Amino acid sequence: QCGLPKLMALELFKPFVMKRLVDLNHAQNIKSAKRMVERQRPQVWDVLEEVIAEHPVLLNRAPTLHRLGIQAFEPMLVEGKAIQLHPLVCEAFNADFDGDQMAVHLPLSAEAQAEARILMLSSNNILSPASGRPLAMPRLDMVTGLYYLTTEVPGDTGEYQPASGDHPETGVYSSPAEAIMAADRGVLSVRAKIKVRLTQLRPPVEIEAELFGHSGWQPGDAWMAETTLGRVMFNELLPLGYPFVNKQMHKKVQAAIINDLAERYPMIVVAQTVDKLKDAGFYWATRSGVTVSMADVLVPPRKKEILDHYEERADKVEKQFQRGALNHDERNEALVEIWKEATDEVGQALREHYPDDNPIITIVDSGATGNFTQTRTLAGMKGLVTNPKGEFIPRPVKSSFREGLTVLEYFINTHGARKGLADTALRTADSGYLTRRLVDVSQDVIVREHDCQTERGIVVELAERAPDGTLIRDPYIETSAYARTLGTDAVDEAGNVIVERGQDLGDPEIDALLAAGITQVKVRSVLTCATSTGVCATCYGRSMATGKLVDIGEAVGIVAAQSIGEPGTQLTGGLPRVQELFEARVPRGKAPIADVTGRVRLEDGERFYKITIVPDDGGEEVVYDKISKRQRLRVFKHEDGSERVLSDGDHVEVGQQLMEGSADPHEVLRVQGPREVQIHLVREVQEVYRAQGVSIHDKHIEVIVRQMLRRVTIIDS
Amino acid sequence: SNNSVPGAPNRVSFAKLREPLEV
Amino acid sequence: NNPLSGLTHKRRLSALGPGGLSRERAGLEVRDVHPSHYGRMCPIETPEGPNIGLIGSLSVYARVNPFGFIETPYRKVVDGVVSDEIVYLTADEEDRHVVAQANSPIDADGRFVEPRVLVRRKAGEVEYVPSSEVDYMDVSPRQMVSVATAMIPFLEHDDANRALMGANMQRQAVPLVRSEAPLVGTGMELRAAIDAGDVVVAEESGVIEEVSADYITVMHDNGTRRTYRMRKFARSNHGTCANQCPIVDAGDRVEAGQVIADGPCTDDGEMALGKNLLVAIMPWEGHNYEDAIILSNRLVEEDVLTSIHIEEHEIDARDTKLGAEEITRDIPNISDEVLADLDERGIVRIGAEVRDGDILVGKVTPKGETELTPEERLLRAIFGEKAREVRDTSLKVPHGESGKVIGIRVFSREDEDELPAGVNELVRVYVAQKRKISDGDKLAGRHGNKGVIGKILPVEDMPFLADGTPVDIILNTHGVPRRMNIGQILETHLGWCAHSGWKVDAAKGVPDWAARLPDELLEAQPNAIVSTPVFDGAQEAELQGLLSCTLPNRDGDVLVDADGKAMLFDGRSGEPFPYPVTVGYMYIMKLHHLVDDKIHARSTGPYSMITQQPLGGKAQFGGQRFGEMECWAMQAYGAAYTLQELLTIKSDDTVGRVKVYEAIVKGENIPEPGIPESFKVLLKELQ
Amino acid sequence: GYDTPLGITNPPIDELLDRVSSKYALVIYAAKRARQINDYYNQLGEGILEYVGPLVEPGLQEKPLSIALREIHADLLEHTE
Amino acid sequence: LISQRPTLSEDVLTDNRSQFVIEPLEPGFGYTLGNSLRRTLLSSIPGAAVTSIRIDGVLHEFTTVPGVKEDVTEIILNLKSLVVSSEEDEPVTMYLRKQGPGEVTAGDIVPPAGVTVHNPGMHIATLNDKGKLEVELVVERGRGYVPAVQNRASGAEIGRIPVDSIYSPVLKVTYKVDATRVEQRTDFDKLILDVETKNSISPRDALASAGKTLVELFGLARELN
Amino acid sequence: MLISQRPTLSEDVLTDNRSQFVIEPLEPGFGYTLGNSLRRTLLSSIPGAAVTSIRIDGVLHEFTTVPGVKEDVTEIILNLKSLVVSSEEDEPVTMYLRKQGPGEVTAGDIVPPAGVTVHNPGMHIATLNDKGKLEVELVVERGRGYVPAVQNRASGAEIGRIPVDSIYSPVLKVTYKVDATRVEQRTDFDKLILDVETKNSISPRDALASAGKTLVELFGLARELNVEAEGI
Amino acid sequence: WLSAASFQETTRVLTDAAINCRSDKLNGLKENVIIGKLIPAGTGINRYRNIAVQPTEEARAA
RNA sequence: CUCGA
Ligand SMILES: [Zn+2]
Repeated sequence: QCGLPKLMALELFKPFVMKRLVDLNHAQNIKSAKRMVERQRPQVWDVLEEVIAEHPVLLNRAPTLHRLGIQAFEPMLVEGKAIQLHPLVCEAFNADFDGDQMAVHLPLSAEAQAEARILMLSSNNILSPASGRPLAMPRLDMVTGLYYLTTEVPGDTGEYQPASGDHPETGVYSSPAEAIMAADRGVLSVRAKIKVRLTQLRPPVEIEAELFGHSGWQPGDAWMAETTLGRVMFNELLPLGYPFVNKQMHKKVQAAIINDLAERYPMIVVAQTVDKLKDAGFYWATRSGVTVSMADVLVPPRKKEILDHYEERADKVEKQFQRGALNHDERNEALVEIWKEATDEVGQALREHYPDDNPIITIVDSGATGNFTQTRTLAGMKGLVTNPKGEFIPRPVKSSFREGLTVLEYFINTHGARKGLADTALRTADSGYLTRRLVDVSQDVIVREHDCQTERGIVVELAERAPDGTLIRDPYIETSAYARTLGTDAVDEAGNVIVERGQDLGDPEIDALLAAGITQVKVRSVLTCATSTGVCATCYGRSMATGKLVDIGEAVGIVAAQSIGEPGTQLTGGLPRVQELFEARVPRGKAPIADVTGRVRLEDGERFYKITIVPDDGGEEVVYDKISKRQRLRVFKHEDGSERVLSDGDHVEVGQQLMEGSADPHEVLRVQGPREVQIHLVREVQEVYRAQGVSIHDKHIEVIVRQMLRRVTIIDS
Repeated sequence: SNNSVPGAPNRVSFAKLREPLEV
Repeated sequence: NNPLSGLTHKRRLSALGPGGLSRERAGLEVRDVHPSHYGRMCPIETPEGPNIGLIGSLSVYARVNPFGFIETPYRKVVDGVVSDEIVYLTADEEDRHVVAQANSPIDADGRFVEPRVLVRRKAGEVEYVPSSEVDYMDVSPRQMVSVATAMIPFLEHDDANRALMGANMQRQAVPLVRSEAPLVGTGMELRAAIDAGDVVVAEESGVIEEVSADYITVMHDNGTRRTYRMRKFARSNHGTCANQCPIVDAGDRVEAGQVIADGPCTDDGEMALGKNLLVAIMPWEGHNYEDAIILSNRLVEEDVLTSIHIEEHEIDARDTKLGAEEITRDIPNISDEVLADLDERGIVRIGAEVRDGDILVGKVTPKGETELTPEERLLRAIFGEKAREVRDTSLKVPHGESGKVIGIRVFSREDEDELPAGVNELVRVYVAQKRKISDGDKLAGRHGNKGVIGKILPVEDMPFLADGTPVDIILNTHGVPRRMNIGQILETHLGWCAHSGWKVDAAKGVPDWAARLPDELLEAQPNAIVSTPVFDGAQEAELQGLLSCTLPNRDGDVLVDADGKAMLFDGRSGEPFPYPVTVGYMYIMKLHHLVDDKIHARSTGPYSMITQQPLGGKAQFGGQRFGEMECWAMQAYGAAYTLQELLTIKSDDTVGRVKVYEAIVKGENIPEPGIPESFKVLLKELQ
Repeated sequence: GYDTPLGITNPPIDELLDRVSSKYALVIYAAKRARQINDYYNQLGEGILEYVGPLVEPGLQEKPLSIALREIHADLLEHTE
Repeated sequence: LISQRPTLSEDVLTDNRSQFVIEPLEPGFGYTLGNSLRRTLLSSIPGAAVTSIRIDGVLHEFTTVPGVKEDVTEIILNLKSLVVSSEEDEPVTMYLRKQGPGEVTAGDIVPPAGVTVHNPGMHIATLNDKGKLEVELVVERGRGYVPAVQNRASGAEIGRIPVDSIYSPVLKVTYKVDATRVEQRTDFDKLILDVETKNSISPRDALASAGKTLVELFGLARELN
Repeated sequence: MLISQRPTLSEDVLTDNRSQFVIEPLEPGFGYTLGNSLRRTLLSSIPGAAVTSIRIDGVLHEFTTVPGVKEDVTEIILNLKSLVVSSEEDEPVTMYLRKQGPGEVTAGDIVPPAGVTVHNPGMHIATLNDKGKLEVELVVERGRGYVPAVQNRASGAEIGRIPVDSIYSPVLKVTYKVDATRVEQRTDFDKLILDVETKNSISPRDALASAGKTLVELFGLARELNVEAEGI
Repeated sequence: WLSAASFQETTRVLTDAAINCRSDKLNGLKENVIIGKLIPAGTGINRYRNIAVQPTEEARAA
């Protein structure tokens, strides 16, 4: 639902209202029916309500970065002149309420209304199409409200007491309704730990097995739990039959639940469950006592002692600069590391001094909003500020904003603050320019076939095995392994296959291969998809927004271009590095590569650097010439030691990175082949977005690289 | 007091530093 | 918009223009703060749009020498001794010396307390230096900020980002019906109001001979009389109401240079950009969720945030090819009921309330017979109305406008009034609307804390204090510690102490926290006014101490705690809120971004003649632009039919848009889209 | 196994995706049937060969898109791809 | 632990403020009763207020009167403070004629039979030698707050100036409860309701009106289906 | 004042002892005013009877385990707390529950003295072990609302008597919410929704009617002051 | 050439388009948007677009 | 030209 003003709906639905004014005989002819809407005769407000009934509208907030920037809603006639927006779709629109405006568009044709009702409805688009993780979830006040009641308090009133002496067990309630009556009178706290007999909540799959196991828990069966009254009220919100969760509801915990609800439970259940979480979060956020006051901003206890110790070290480095023992360029770097270490000690002096009841800590630690770096700046010290040059000033801002900056401290702070806002307008221009280049290069990439049948795929590092024998989950599972489809049966040490070919890698199906010992899978990729123009659905995989296999006809290329260009607003590598990769430029790093596998011949000096390689089979020596300003990459030598700095005698493979930097993708193609240069571009782009906190599935990056290698040149006619 | 020159309302200042030169 | 916005405009320093630079020719180096801008150009007050850094505001004490450079005053230090001798130094002249910060500890004789003091050096170097090295020092702490920036209390507790917005939004304040000076001030509000020129200051001392709402007469000592005329309900450049009101009464001795009458956003001679509102910092049922604001309906019932706005409407009667347009009450095919508010000339009468669509000036233009539609000529024959060769071109009220007609101005060529050649008559109608605060209007404080109005609860729904007084505004707590604008919290604390008053324990000496406070601050009556100068003013130690000795109410009970929080009751349920909540008074301004102007909608309307696409802008009754990025969203959804519908029948299909309108009023289905007229123009241009 | 669908969420979008192959195909099924119902209401007073009326019982002043979306849900229509 | 019927007794503080104690009430019941009375008091107590005014020399709010210090807008804002009661429950007109010099107060109004001004000392306008103020004041009776009725909705002509109407006669309402939490067989809550009015009615008359409002309203749950 | 007519009360019956009531439409914003009052009146001001204290033979200074039955002490107290009962005598009434031999104990296996009535005879209480015996004494009193066990410490005699939480109130769980409903043109009018789940002692209909009677009497104390006017 | 001339370097594309005398098969997202056809994607592809819906033979009495 | 997100 959304709320639009009555005066907006009257003009938007003006011809429809005129039609109904003449049907119900409120107006003689369609001509006078128009004069009635223009004059706003009182009959139109009763007629307007009938018209907009179940007629969806489109809401849009510019900039339209991804497809969720436009969503469909059911209009509800509200008084006033402002549009009423649902609090859960704020994340998709990136819409705060500090003066934002949105546009409304009314679909007319039957097909357009059906496209809004089915394809664009806000309830049918809970997940992010870029990453598959939910967006319409508790985010600000709601997560704080839920984090409140799902907290265990050791000393809270009404807490369970073990039977001792003449009195039996205190704090064991027969029904949750009794616990509510206890909390109403004032005996029990919602956050106090107790024992309750539950009868309408499935116990955890851990304890459901020992109580029943043979048959599933039934609505009506009883069981005891050691939770709080709030945690029971929270578990009532999620649908019936969901395993009880006795955790503290952090944002990560709530996101995990909603992600699991979207995978297993149907769409309409997720849409209604998250509406319950919203109402419950806002209710308890009101009564969670979250407030900012000058008393709650606690200052570090050892504030003077810490700064005086580093003022001592700064005065010693200043005296080490008075005798000329330190270069002027080195004195700044020396003081920078003194004050960087000083801000870390003040930050640590704040974490331990601040209680967990303090609302400023509760906001940050519950995943609501804000960093502790902001909290440190608030109560501890601003730290080293940057001048318009870029390097940190050798003198930091010792005061905190709670204390109050001095005149010169404030003046030097504005230098970094203004240039922080200034370059943001230029960085968004280059972001949007890169985005529209990606849109045009992949605009016509459509899913036209169900399965192209090619057994080709690519190997994905599912997990890494430690020396002891434990298998460590690979960090790239989320973006490269999940939501894929298999192109080769997964075989463990036994002859049995765990997952068949062509099965969407769900959440438990990854743990099936994880617990089977196998650490590598061959999955179907859009890179290897052999189709004339578009791509097949089987090689694409699961639609991150739909949670199922992609439908035939979905413009996955535009979705991919939007998925990459939406987070491009925040970068430092950096944004030019992303442009260096997508434009196939000869990079700044210009790192060399091993054209032929063999033996390393390191002939290093100081005037320059030259390195040869004896081919491991035939061939002749290949001589290079490199500047001494670079350094060799620690190559995973055959010795199984990854930190083997490339010295002469190492056994490097073909297409191995020699020195650090960025290897020329043009040269990577003419060495290892088109299949490998595509993998290089994918995880090289992915390293830039991963190093910023943005999770884009490799699927979308691969859709762009597929278009970069569609053409070949002619050598002989 | 703050700005006792034109005949304004008596706004009391938390001033620790004197103003040597008026605006 | 308000007197402060005008004062700031006359003190702007613009890099753009002839002889300066182009906007396309301005890198990130021309825009950022330079160390020589200290005390000359403000580093805070600058727009955040594409003109960031290119437009600055002159510092307070700064001045310009006949050469063109900007001089700033400094106190000449002889031999480590502060002197009252003040000299203005240019940018390079300042670099040839070293200057001490304004807040330096100084002996009563003038000698610096510490040998090493924070000193600014050439190339933007800040470091300690011997007391025998200081050549000059700053005049005032606020020497580096602008007039608007110097109006932010506890500015030293707000980051530069929100401080920039705080000063930029003060210039966007709307003059209210009645004005309240802020409880927590800075001292700059007085000189900012007087030097702006929107008040009435007495030139010469004397007594008030006669005072009226129309004019003020002053009887001087020598015997002469000067009479100052009040500007009443005048329309400003931006539609705000510039209205002056006398302050003095009959027979009041008034000195020279004293404010005898104050105008918009002024109270007793001080800038009153907003109102003092009782604020509570708590989330409330999601209505204040991320920067939305909850308001008490008392602000609507008592016109606390009501503002007057005046629009100017204009139309002229010209000479056409087939005659001359005439302004007449006789309009073809209009009842005597629509024309009931018009006088005998066809002009709306003074005092009439006019909604949108109402006629303001009745003008008819003669249309030729050869310009008639076949249906229109048949429709003229089937009604027997001959001699109607004129059509309706009357001045009507635009969509979204409504108010009382307050003034009419008529200019006629017949009556010696010099109109442009080809014009016979000119009429201007002034309409005034009284705008109460509405859901969606944009409010903001002085610390860059902005937000729209999300909900206006009834007075009983509001969380109320122990004695039954409900709060006025509820601000979400989540949007406070991110922005680094603690100044709003410190203002709330000091604001409450100003509302209630305080009394420091005098027995057993002066306490250790109030040792630095002036003796005038040890006692305060309720509703007292205070000053927190920029980079000076109240310290948190003194603020914490004042909260401990706040005066009790009329019943003798102290409502807020020494922490600054108070116990609130849920007005909807009755149960008291489980935890104490920060409660106090904050100065809130009504910004000139109101939903009454920003709402717009269009079914059909005018189309651009060349491209045959709908017009743009609200004033032209245009449509919204489904841009390039929005088409990518439709394609990403696969909404092919919605996308085709938007770009054809709903935009520039000349025959498709008409047949769609007929299909709707007929109840038929939507027809098939045709070919866009804009694509036809593209081909004719490639040719 | 869910709360009663209110407003535009009825019929549930999950069940509607069962009688159809994809989200996009359901759009055309509902829109073309909605045009049939609208042509029935406009050709009920005149002419023969009018399109098949509402297969299910329509509510008062119900949009043809809603009627069509329930007839699709009740397995009363066919298709031709 | 059995029932004893609760009792309501009045205590007077001033001529327009009274406290009301209601005991004994069930534990946790006192806060909800005080709220339901406070919400009904602050919103639904009948009273009278001025609907529209009419000054002879003016035709709209945005102008001045010769000789008076306040513009018509400021005079209307001062008239929003007027407290008045009316017996007629129908539109009735108040008049005010005053020749300067001097100050026009609320006592200078001549109310017709049935209505009466309850603060004759309220400042309205300041008049000099040339000042003359002649005002008509329409007073109706309603409840709550109704904004100024438009001239397009009413039959009022150009001269009339509609004003906002604040009909509520109660000024400030609060409450406190004293819970008896001594662990024993007897626990009870005592509600202390505090009611302040604006001299239009007495505090017990307001509480009586809120009593009949809630007795009538809660009687909807007593009727069976 | 002015007339405010057409507020009606409808009932949707979920289960036999749980119904949803709607009061629609109410003037803005009276739903909130009376929403919390109707709930607190239901939950805390309806006369009912419940177990005040119990005493188990063979349980003196332990309170950890009862020999001869699978359930321990606190599990016996729980299902005994949920025993629904009604009495016509205001003074406390002592009941005895005794059964021997292997089998199962129910609330029907109790012997109720004249005046009291057990409404859930099929409620499980305890499983009797082989050659098992269970004697227990129950104390039933009348009261309103919910009173903790600690306040029933004086009701038990110094001889292995344990006090229990008394769920006197016949209703178990009540929640309310307020929505919007437009009567004519304005959408401000409130619609109150009450959800009351009660025991089988009385239906939700009579529970609401009992709360209304006690509320009309409560605000009647204020109405008796002057008898002035107000629109209906 | 119509999808390219609307992206970058309009004159550089239109010159080579007229010299090589290129003919544009109007089958693409960007092209159909310009001329007003249904985009060959989503509900615009021929698989979903040309679909006939007919009621099952069961019908009511009236 | 200036401003709003
Ligand atoms: Zn494929």
